[PDB]
Amino acid sequence: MVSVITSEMKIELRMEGAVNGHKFVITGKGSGQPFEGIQNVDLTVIEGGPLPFAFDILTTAFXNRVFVEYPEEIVDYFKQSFPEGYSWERSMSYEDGGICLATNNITMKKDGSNCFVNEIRFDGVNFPANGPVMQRKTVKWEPSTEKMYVRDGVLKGDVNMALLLQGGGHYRCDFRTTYKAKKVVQLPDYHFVDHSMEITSHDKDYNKVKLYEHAKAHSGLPRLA
Amino acid sequence: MVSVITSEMKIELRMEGAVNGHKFVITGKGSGQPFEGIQNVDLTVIEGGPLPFAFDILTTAFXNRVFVEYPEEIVDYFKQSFPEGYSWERSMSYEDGGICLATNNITMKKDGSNCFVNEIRFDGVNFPANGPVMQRKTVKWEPSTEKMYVRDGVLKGDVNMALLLQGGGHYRCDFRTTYKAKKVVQLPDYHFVDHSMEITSHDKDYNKVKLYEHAKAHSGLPRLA
Ligand code: NA
Ligand code: NA
Repeated sequence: MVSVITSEMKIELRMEGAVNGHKFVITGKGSGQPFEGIQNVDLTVIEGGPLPFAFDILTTAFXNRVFVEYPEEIVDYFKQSFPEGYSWERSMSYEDGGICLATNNITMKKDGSNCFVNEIRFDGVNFPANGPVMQRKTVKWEPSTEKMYVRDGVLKGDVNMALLLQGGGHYRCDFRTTYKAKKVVQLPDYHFVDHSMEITSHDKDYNKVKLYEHAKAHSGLPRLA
Repeated sequence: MVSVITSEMKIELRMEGAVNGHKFVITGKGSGQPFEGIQNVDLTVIEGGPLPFAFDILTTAFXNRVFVEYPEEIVDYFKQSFPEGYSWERSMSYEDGGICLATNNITMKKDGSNCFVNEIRFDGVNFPANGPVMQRKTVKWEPSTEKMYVRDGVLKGDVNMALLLQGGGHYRCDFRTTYKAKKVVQLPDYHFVDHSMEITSHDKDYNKVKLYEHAKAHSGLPRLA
């Protein structure tokens, strides 16, 4: 089918949400290279700053699976979905009972430009007052490998995530995402997407945050050594 | 420190367990190449055959993390632990509420030979009568990437697993393992172990099953494309 993805594409986003009842609004602008699976975004907290929780819990909601280097042999559910786009829904379950849900509706900017528009909602509850999220003791998310599999004509992606904590040790979170193209696209076989996402720059209270992600799809380890 | 691992090592195992109250005993003999991360095992059900449940649920308990190609830059918790050895404990939680727990105590054969002895216990409950486990509708486990991280001076490994089902679709299971060396060893930083395990031969009722696994450790996707 016909793809409208180009090598250099812009990003605009707006996230509205609440974590333990604390409301916030964050906007962002960036750019990426969909075929190389790399992207950058500059974020600004416009309401609710200074955030009382670890900024790291929000970052995977900001940096869209269109920014993944998919090899020719693996069906690319994401790049096929444009210009109409796709949406995603995710649950992020932390080992201490804290839980976040997020959604993103990803479409093209109405002016016809090479720009993805992201409408994000983010909500979190049951974070303990003395946990690493509320005490802001996280350093970064480790790299990860998301497992992609078709279910009910849509694509699911599950990933074991871990936040490295200040002073050592990790804080685990299980992600379950459901991706839904806005038109019929070819469905992929079971596959993997390796990710490496990091905050590359931030101000003291995380009102200004710069994010970078590199992601690449694969079919796992071949049986022969 | 001093490693006693050699390029060709033998395997002997005995699993005793129960799934939905059905008791069974299975023994196995095999061989592997620890540095190449590949191994084979020939299994025989000696009690409880024909098994009424999918043989696939047992296979990751049989095909020992010593059979992983660890690069020099990543600390190998497993190879350091010998000759004393190590044990593991695992929970395997299926999306339909079925759950299995397994343990393996891994030591060297008492005759001084280059042979790993595995004492395995396996227990499963709450599998629905019409699910793919009790109806034996599984095809294989997909390849996977296990996430390794230190916790309380021991090593944990978590992995999103999926059984491909007869007729298509996947049946998800979350593994949580805790590995415990029988002596002080150097602890690794956060890392990954890709696995690809498959039944290469079996008889009609799975009383005789041949298993092969290839596993290789890594540190995830580098940030630069
Ligand atoms: Na070989
Ligand atoms: Na680059």
